[PDB]
Amino acid sequence: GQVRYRNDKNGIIHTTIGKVDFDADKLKENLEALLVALKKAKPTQAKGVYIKKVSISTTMGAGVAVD
RNA sequence: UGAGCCUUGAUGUGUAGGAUAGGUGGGAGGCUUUGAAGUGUGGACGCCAGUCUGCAUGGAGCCGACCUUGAAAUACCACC
Repeated sequence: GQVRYRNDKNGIIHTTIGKVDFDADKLKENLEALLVALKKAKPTQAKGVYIKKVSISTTMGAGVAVD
């Protein structure tokens, strides 16, 4: 559907993607969609590396990032 | 004995509140015989009210959005 969020003052944001029933392909497409979304807003004031760690977790799962 | 690093924990009050509300969103139920509340103790922290925990009984109960609260569960889960 639609999702919108505002990053934390500490430079980190958490986002709801959907129900974990979705498969890995859905997770990956949503991840890349939001990645491009935030890379559009990537401003000049943001120097150097931008995507540090997108720690995806769940109600009973650990938080891990991707490339 | 410093400087950090990774990991594990404890640490977080104007007060609108059942209250020592750190951003998060985890989504409405988790934790619990891998043992509950409720009781007799070691506590340090202590915004002297409250957090946590080993020991002994209990070992089946507390916490829900609950009732609010500008900011809600602090059921868990991770991140910071």
